[PDB]
Amino acid sequence: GSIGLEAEIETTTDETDDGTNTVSHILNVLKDATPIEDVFSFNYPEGIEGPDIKYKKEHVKYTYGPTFLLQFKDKLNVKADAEWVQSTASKIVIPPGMGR
Amino acid sequence: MSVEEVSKKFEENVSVDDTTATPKTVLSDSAHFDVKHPLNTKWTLWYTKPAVDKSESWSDLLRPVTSFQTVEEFWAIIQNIPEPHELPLKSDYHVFRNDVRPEWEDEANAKGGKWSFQLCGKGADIDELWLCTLLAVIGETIDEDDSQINGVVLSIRKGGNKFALWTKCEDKEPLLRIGGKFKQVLKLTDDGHLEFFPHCSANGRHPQPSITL
Ligand SMILES: C[n+]1cn([C@@H]2O[C@H](COP(=O)(O)OP(=O)(O)O)[C@@H](O)[C@H]2O)c2nc(N)[nH]c(=O)c21
Ligand SMILES: *SCC1=CC(C)(C)N(O)C1(C)C
Ligand SMILES: *SCC1=CC(C)(C)N(O)C1(C)C
Ligand SMILES: *SCC1=CC(C)(C)N(O)C1(C)C
Ligand SMILES: *SCC1=CC(C)(C)N(O)C1(C)C
Repeated sequence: GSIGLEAEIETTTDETDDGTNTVSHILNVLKDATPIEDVFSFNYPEGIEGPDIKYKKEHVKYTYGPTFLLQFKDKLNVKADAEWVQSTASKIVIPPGMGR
Repeated sequence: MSVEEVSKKFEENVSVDDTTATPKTVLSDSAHFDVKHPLNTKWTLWYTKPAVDKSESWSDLLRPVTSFQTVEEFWAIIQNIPEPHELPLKSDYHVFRNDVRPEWEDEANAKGGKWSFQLCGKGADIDELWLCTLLAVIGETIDEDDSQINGVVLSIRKGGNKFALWTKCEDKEPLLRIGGKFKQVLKLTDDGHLEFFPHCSANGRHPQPSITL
């Protein structure tokens, strides 16, 4: 029937700060982040996702849905200004091509 | 030509391994953005705090910051949740550059037309509508929205709040059209609510701009 522990936990953690977002904290995340393929280039898994939202704006390339950007505001809660020059200066931009 | 159906397990192959790459948006992250959000435009982020203007200088107050083609930047300043009725009035906020940059004292040279929206002050959920239009305008300038626009501006006062919309020009006709859209953004309803200020008058603050609904 049962030979061992059928209950195994895998990377649970899920517990950072008391729910307070800081510019240095988040911007610090960028210090060790990966590049970007573009909005619709990356499907954000978390009750959201920008597939064609603004992609219909014609020419797309770099169109960030109005509602999408909004979501950002939710997690962006971090009055920046200083760390900005520190991280903002890092923000990388990649042209959505690959195929042709 | 097939369409959105997916009635076959051939088009897709359930199987992966060491799947290179690994993006992480601020949405799915919540505390670890492993990806930098870039755009195809240029826009700085200046926030004016009119108070020492008494004898300081419009250029001595204005605080220019975030100037990139991303979202985490301009979004932060929004995190301030100041909005058009959540921060010390008599304030100002302008983000743009796609065409010019200087300011209402030169940017106009660019847009040529200043579409402002005067509001007696409400305080509900206008900051979302005013933004959805601005954020999209700068974040989605590729076309459709900020087809050729130049930039946007903000200006709060006693009355309540007033947002400006700068357009490269592309003829005012198309503007009267754009403004209309921004009109609703103001959360009005037949009240007209709208302001048209020609650059030629913006700089020299000449009397009799264009109109004011
Ligand atoms: C926007 N702006 C305003 N001022 C000064 O502040 C005064 C008020 O400007 P305003 O008519 O309230 O402009 P706005 O609503 O479009 O921001 C003007 O008489 C200007 O002398 C400005 N002065 C400079 N140098 N540059 C600017 O961009 C600027
Ligand atoms: S919000 C419209 C408005 C404000 C104020 C300056 C008090 N006014 O005279 C009008 C009614 C134009
Ligand atoms: S502009 C963003 C927006 C509009 C409305 C439909 C009023 N909303 O609920 C949000 C805040 C998503
Ligand atoms: S503002 C008038 C105008 C029209 C167009 C031909 C698009 N232009 O380049 C200017 C801005 C001079
Ligand atoms: S209204 C045209 C105009 C205004 C000002 C900034 C004073 N100028 O130099 C010109 C003549 C272009």
